[PDB]
Amino acid sequence: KRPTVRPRSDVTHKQLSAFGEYVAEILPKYVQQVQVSCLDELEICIHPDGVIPTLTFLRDHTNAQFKSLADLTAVDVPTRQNRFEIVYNLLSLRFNSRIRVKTYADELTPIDSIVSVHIAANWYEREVWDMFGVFFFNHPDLRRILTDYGFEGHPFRKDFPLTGYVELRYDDEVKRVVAEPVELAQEFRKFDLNSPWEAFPAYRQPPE
Amino acid sequence: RSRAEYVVTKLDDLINWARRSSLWPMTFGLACCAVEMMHMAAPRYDMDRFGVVFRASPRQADVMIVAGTLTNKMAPALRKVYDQMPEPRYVVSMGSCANGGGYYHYSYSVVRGCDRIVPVDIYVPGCPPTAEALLYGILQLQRKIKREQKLKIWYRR
Amino acid sequence: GVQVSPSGEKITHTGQVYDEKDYRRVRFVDRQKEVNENFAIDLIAQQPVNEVEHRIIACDGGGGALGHPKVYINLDKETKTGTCGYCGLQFKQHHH
Amino acid sequence: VYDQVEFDVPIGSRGDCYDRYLCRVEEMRQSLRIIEQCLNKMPPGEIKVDDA
Amino acid sequence: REKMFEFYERVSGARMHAAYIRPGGVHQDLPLGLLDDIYEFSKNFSLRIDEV
Amino acid sequence: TSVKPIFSRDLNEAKRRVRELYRAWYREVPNTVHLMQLDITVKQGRDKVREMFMKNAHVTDPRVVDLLVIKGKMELQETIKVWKQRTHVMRFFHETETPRPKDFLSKFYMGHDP
Amino acid sequence: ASATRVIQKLRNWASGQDLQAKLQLRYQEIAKRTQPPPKLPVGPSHKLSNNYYCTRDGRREVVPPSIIMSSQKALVEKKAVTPAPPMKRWELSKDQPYL
Amino acid sequence: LHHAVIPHGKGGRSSVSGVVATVFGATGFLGRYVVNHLGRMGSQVIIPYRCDVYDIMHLRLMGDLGQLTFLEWDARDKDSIRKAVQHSNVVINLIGREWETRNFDFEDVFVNIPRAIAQASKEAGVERFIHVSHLNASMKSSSKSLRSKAVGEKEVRSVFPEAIIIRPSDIFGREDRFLNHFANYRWFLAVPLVSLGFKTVKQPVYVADVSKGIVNATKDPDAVGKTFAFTGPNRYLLFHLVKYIFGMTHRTFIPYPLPLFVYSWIGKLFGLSPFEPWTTKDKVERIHISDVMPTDLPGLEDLGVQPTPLELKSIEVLRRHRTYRWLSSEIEETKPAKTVNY
Amino acid sequence: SKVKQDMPPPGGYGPIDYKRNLPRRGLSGYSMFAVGIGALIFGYW
Amino acid sequence: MELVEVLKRGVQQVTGHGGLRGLLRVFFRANDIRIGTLVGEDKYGNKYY
Amino acid sequence: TYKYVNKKEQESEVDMKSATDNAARILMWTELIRGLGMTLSYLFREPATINYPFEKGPLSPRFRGEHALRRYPSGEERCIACKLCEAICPAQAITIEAEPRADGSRRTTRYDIDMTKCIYCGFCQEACPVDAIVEGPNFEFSTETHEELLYNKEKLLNNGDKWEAEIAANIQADYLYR
Ligand SMILES: CCCCCCCCCCCCCCCCCC(=O)OC[C@H](COP(=O)([O-])OCC[N+](C)(C)C)OC(=O)CCCCCCCCCCCCCCCCC
Ligand SMILES: NC(=O)C1=CN([C@@H]2O[C@H](COP(=O)(O)OP(=O)(O)OC[C@H]3O[C@@H](n4cnc5c(N)ncnc54)[C@H](OP(=O)(O)O)[C@@H]3O)[C@@H](O)[C@H]2O)C=CC1
Ligand code: SF4
Ligand code: SF4
Ligand code: SF4
Ligand SMILES: [Zn+2]
Repeated sequence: KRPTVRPRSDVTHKQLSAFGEYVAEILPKYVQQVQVSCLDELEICIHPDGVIPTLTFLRDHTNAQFKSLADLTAVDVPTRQNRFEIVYNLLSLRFNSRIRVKTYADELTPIDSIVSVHIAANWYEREVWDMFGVFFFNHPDLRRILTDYGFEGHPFRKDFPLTGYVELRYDDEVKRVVAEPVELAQEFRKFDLNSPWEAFPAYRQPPE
Repeated sequence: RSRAEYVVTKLDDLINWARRSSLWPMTFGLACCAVEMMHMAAPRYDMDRFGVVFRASPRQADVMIVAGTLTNKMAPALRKVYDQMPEPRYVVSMGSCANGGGYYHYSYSVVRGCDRIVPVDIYVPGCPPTAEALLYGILQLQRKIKREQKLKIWYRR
Repeated sequence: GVQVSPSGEKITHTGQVYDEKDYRRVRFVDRQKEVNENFAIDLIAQQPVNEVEHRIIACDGGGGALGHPKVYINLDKETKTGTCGYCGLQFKQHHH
Repeated sequence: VYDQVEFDVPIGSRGDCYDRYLCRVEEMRQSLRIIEQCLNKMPPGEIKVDDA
Repeated sequence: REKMFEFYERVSGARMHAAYIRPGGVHQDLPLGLLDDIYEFSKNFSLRIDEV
Repeated sequence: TSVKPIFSRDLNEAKRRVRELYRAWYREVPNTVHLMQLDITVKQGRDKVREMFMKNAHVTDPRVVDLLVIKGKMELQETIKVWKQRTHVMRFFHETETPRPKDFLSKFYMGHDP
Repeated sequence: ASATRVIQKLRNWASGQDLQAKLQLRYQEIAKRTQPPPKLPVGPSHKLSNNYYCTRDGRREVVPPSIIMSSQKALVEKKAVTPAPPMKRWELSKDQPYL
Repeated sequence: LHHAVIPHGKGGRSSVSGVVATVFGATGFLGRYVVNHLGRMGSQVIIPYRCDVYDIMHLRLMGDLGQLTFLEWDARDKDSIRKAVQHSNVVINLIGREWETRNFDFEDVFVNIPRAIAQASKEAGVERFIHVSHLNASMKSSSKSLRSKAVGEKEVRSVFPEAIIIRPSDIFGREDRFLNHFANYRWFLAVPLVSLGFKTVKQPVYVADVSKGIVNATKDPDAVGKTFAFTGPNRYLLFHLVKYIFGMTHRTFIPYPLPLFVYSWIGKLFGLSPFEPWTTKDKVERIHISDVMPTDLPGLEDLGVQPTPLELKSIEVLRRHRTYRWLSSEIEETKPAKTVNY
Repeated sequence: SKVKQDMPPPGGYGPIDYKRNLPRRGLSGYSMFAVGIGALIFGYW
Repeated sequence: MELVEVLKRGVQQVTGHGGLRGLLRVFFRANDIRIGTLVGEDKYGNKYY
Repeated sequence: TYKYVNKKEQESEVDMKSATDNAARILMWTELIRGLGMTLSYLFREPATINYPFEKGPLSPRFRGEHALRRYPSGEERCIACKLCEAICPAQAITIEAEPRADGSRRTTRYDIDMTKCIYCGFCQEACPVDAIVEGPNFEFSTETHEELLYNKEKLLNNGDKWEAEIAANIQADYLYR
């Protein structure tokens, strides 16, 4: 009816909530949270040691059949104890559905790699280790995939600077491309683009 | 002036005419801008008509069209394939990335302009510069290497 | 209009020029420093004052949507004309 | 409006370069079909969402 | 492909990097005659596919 | 104050892993110097390996030193299989960087940076 | 389009396709480069009444996701259920099922 | 001082080192290294050049944007010399040839051009002038170039009284005319040394060490009016030096004691060439002139540079000249040459 | 005035062909082999 | 025939640039000898066809 | 729906005529000959090459080329130093400083555009409230040094003075869409 508001359907929300209850009661050992968003997307947040049983059940169950891994990524929220929230997006072609599985890690607790479940997880976990520094157990070849050779630090972490620490330039005295500490002719101008008036009252946090 | 200076100048004009009439790019591109350089090789613009033919090996290459983003993982390879070209070698930078970093100027893994690695002869601006603009750059390079006087400076030495 | 410094270097409309002992003029040696010859300050000083009859005038800079956001200028002070904040055109109410 | 446009899906049978090539060519043809239907069914109206 | 690049440059002003599709719709409306030119392109394109 | 180990239960097993990694690096250094046409000698490379290990020598957490062993092993493999180049190897020496002196007079004479 | 008929017959036979019917060089069939000025229409919300923004804002209709089960806030015979009804098999094309 | 000449930054590429240096021999061998160091620390480097823009175009990446100003100059144009040195506070003179052309001879190159540069610099008001002569250029030497450089030192000191005179020894580097020359003797049958290479002592100095010394002379407050001697750490006999060069090249070694007068004859025979000669009579006289001992003169130690040894920096020059058989050979595979205290 | 923008003409756009159209050109193999064998026999004679 | 039509287009393209000097000038600087209606000329001397 | 691109329907059996046709196809290289014929048809077609620089590729009034600063018909510069273009610039290629002018107007004393950092996206020209910054359709401004591609306010105003003849015409032709 409203041409500027995205139409919503409650049937998909109900089916995803029912399947969330189904998965949560099938796997109470690892499932910590089940939520369905307003955008009709299902998220199950699990303990880090249950990633292998959860992914294996979701792939090889008859009622799940999530045989395709859409992606594997990490989100750096450096205000919680386990700062890396690791996200698995999975696709079910049999039932035409999408699911999200979330887990957590910090800088010193690796989680189990799911290469034995999905082969794309090999390169995706290599990307996660290269960008965030999350180690993965039982990976066949865990190494850097996107950064330069010998690059120190994980650049997709929050505390890493945007411009980095070193740059490359060609030196004629040594006839080589060499790395120097960062100096910019024009510094990146940080913009404070945040209005001090609350935009969404539905997400108003209680005071501390 | 004396007779020898005119002879040297006419020989040098012949040398430069050959050099600018036959210039071969190294079959080398990086990104968006490489899609535009093959759009310049496309039949509308005809760099082959202009006399400009790809050779894959740097030994048979004259002009190096650095067309795209230079990353920190790519810069040693860029410098290597620049150095392996023979002595009359010219460099055209293409696009904002190869010019001055472009849209990734403040990146940890992007070289802020390919002139930090290779000596750039001419710069072609745009993101991407159109095949029109790259053809303009190629003709400007032809005029630039028409302008030089190697034999005349050698005679003045 | 453009003016030259005692060093011989011409001065932009912003008013900046390098000093005599400033080392940054070797940047201009064997080349040229270009300055836009048309100055907005005297190019408004040659603009005539728009004589209107209303107490409040509306300016959009001309051209409708090709100009600036239209503003309203209050022409009450008889000792000073009203200037549009965008285009700089002066307006004056009629006291005759 | 992909649920409103009508087209076909090229499906291979041997999983090789030739079948992938044929799939790409036939889905160029199906893209041309979608282009024809979009040309005929372009509606009037605005461009932005009407929300400033 | 160059002909299609003329199409994108007519829609957005850049032959490749349009930045035309935006959250909320697209950037500007279609200039007049572009739709007929797209028809003129698509009417002849399947002959080239048969040639390949 | 109880955590989960990565590979080593205590610091001694991780020290054993460190010793094995140092063995492998010390064995590799002559092969690297021979294969990539390096200006340095065999002594300079082994001194650089020792310098990096002594730079990381202050760590006493088993998880951190296990991850340091993991990073050193990936650097070692990336040196075994020739992926690091002459430039990538010589970035360890900083031979184009003028080092900032550690004394207050020099820090005062250069600039405001402490 | 300026080709002679003899070469036109030769390129038509050697290609096997009518090339003059579909020429890949644009000659005069395209639109004029100068156009009449348009007049774009306005959207549905361009009205002076019954257009309160609190009724047409989907941006503030977004709610936080509904928690189905929680390990902390909740502190915890029906049918087996599937995340969606199973995908119906695609029908074979009636236009051209086979190349 | 001026407000724009105050140093800023941490000494990197985009920093300001507060030096405006006009480098005159910037196209040649030592000039590229001194321009590299100047642009590395971040400086306003003016390169007056004579040759082609293609020939100087390897210098274009030595510094940041706008920190290098290339401009034409002529050695017979006092107006152009003054316009090159007009906005500067350091003027560095590296003009030199190893041979004589029909337009410029040794006297002109080593006297008239440095005197004109120093005169234009003094009348333009620079506060630091650095001039690179050669070691053992005292007077009355057996070669024309050394005498010309000595009287050029006299003229430069007469015109600009506080000019820093730098006397380096035979500079070795990647693009030198010393190590590549001795490795270029491999194309002939034997190595024709005078008196079998003995009674001739040499201490070559690294080009990066010379360039660092020149830069520290630009920023050294107590180096004004001084003469420095830029020498290497070890003195070698010419025979043992050539032996070590050919051992590092791994080619062969057959020495030959050949008399000096007929060696000068074949040197000027090679030098009578329209192009750059392989060797000249002046070149072979400079080769067989022994290096003096710097006793009272300050050097790289007093100017802040540790002299890198030839044994340490020799493989970046001579690995070009070796064959495929000995390409992957390390430093330790060649015995270093025996040094001499005298 | 009147709302004017890029819209299709009221008669609709013409047909756009998209199917694979190979020309199906060529003579039969019997004729090809007959011409080949006849050329061989004439050449041999 | 049509070959004579192509040849007469060729001879008018040859004799449509003034004379031999004009034909050689436009041929050796523009690499194209097609004749068209003169649309305009600049204050700099550029001609547009 | 879906379709098969390589799966043939049933089998075409074995017939003597079909075997002869396949033998002729394999032996006399029939598909190779018809590929030759089609390339011959392209040989006898007309090339699509334009005669650059005497013929230029067609463009549109929306084309994003070299940047320019426009003026009012009175000749006053349109920019009011509002820094909206610098705020919206995704590559951060715009640097602006300003102060009140001698008559009190807010005009830029510094409007620099690093055109080696620019991505030529038109965000500045669609964010400018007074149509000050535009992208004129000049693309033929390739340089020989990196420095002279870094544009300041004087270069941008001078370019806007140079290209005002077609910039105003293009804005007149296209402004009713935007
Ligand atoms: C010099 C004069 C002109 C020569 C021709 C020049 C113009 C034509 C050029 C065509 C383009 C060629 C480009 C390169 C192509 C390379 C591919 C290629 O050709 O592959 C060969 C193809 C290959 O076929 P294929 O590879 O598809 O076959 C499958 C084979 N396996 C499974 C092993 C891969 O054909 C041949 O090999 C056939 C060779 C010629 C045979 C000719 C036989 C003539 C008839 C003999 C007598 C018959 C009757 C006997 C008596 C009966 C009595 C009852
Ligand atoms: N090389 C050595 O072994 C030693 C050299 N020196 C001295 O150090 C200085 C620099 O050395 P180096 O780089 O090896 O010398 P080079 O042979 O490389 O030449 C130095 C520079 O002098 C310029 N030059 C020479 N003659 C003229 C002239 N007539 N007019 C204009 N410019 C001219 C050249 O410019 P262009 O390229 O345009 O011709 C070149 O850039 C010289 O004075 C040399 O005598 C001191 C000790 C050892
Ligand atoms: S300059 Fe622009 S078009 Fe070219 S590679 Fe960079 S992002 Fe792509
Ligand atoms: S150019 Fe336009 S958007 Fe930018 S500061 Fe000036 S008025 Fe504002
Ligand atoms: S076109 Fe885009 S990238 Fe360029 S100056 Fe404007 S806003 Fe910045
Ligand atoms: Zn106004």
